Amino acid sequence: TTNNLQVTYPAPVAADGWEYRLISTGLTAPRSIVFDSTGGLLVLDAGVGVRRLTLQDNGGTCLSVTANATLIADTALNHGLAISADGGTIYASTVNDVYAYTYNEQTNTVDPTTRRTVVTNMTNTDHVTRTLLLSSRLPNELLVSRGSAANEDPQARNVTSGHSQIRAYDISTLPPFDFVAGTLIGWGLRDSVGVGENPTNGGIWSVENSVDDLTREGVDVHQDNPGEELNFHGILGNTANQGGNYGYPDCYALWSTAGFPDLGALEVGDQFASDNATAGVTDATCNTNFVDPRLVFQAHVSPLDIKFNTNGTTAYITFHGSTDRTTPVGYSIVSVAFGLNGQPTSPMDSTTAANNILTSPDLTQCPDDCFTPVGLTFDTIGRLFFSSDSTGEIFVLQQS
Ligand SMILES: *[C@@H]1O[C@H](CO)[C@@H](O[C@@H]2O[C@H](CO)[C@@H](O[C@@H]3O[C@H](CO)[C@@H](O)[C@H](O)[C@@H]3O)[C@H](O)[C@H]2NC(C)=O)[C@H](O)[C@H]1NC(C)=O
Ligand SMILES: *[C@@H]1O[C@H](CO)[C@@H](O[C@@H]2O[C@H](CO)[C@@H](O)[C@H](O)[C@H]2NC(C)=O)[C@H](O)[C@H]1NC(C)=O
Ligand SMILES: *[C@@H]1O[C@H](CO)[C@@H](O)[C@H](O)[C@H]1NC(C)=O
Ligand SMILES: *[C@@H]1O[C@H](CO)[C@@H](O)[C@H](O)[C@H]1NC(C)=O
Ligand SMILES: *[C@@H]1O[C@H](CO)[C@@H](O)[C@H](O)[C@H]1NC(C)=O
Ligand SMILES: [Ca+2]
Repeated sequence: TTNNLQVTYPAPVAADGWEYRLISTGLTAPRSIVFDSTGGLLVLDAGVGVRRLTLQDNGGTCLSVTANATLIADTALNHGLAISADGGTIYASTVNDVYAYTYNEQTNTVDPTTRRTVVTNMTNTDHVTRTLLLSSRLPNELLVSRGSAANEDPQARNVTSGHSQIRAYDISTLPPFDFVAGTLIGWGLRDSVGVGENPTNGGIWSVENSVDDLTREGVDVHQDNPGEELNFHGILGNTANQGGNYGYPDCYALWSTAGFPDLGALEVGDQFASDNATAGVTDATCNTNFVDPRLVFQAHVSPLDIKFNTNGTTAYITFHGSTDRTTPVGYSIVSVAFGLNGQPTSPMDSTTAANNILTSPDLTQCPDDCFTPVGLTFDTIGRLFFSSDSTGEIFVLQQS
């Protein structure tokens, strides 16, 4: 490599058979990342806009950033970033709007005047990120995620508010869509920041940042509950397993049974009534009217992205890390094994489905001396790249 970048905190530990390298540093707050057609890495640097890193590639993890330009300067862009399959359009989001920009791959420039607003009316308080995903199987379909306005948001009970949900938009048909004009992929999703497509079948998957301060029969159980969730939303362009309500704010998934008041026949993975559920809602109601997660993960690990490998055998998820637990959790990259039907190989009650790929050597140091993984992407040869927003870093990760 050109440069020898090193981390400034006790370094991530790779599982056996993996290796990594830090390749960019001094970014402000890097969120979503994607490759352009010319081998450049586009970085949604929150509060700055979209930056393009030029990389030199000597094979394996031997990559070096040789240059960087700001393609789009806009301080409102806070997370979401996508690029068309032909490479000629960039989509990026603010709290309120999803913009499309023409991207000139001959120059590697974007003319600001080319900006059009494709989706709008998304603004709300608290969860302000708007994850963008373009389908591979249906390349005209743009998915957009949008969280709650508060930890327990009552407007998430009203589907027309557009809070706590994922929408799909046919961009080929485009005066922006209104947020709630899109096909409904899911609602009752508090903050499903990570959304991905499994190539095995085009199955749509999201990962949930579930509720804080969880009380159960008035007892505080927030330390180990509720679960973070892997949720399944069917395939794009069909309604099976899609558009349902995944619980929030009425129902939450169970991670840890021990010391859980009013367990009943509840198992790991099953949802239960929130103490603050609307008048009438019970556990049976959670069981019959709301869509359960397909897997759960350790409470508060805070997943932010999910990406599958070319073959669909494995998904990789970023765990950005807990902020409210006495002993912190997350601060890792994990993988989840998937089968031929495009479902996880683990049962929905498993507590061991997340396999560690890259971890913080000592959780007691986090957040302050730990990476906080956010964005993931694959290059053309299957190498995995990821962002760490709080340390201003980009890493490459691969099997050795
Ligand atoms: C259901 O709704 C209730 C009511 O909003 C939520 O209760 C909140 O629980 C937290 C405990 O984590 C309370 O915070 C604490 O308040 C006391 C004062 O009594 C203070 O000494 C503590 O340091 C802490 O700030 C919070 O006040 C309470 N909120 C209220 C009464 O407004 C509960 O978390 C919700 N249940 C869920 C999300 O499962
Ligand atoms: C993007 O490019 C700029 C231009 O080279 C880099 O800015 C230099 O950064 C180093 C940081 O150690 C300074 O010593 C130089 O003075 C900077 N030069 C200028 C002209 O500002 C910047 O580091 C690059 N950023 C990333 C994230 O790669
Ligand atoms: C539902 O959502 C829309 C939000 O725009 C609003 O017009 C309506 O009054 C809301 N409340 C309901 C149906 O309870
Ligand atoms: C946003 O919603 C408001 C209603 O509050 C409406 O005036 C406006 O037409 C919407 N914008 C678009 C582009 O749909
Ligand atoms: C798919 O991807 C991974 C990485 O190449 C590999 O370990 C796995 O064996 C592959 N599966 C199939 C069915 O080819
Ligand atoms: Ca749920």
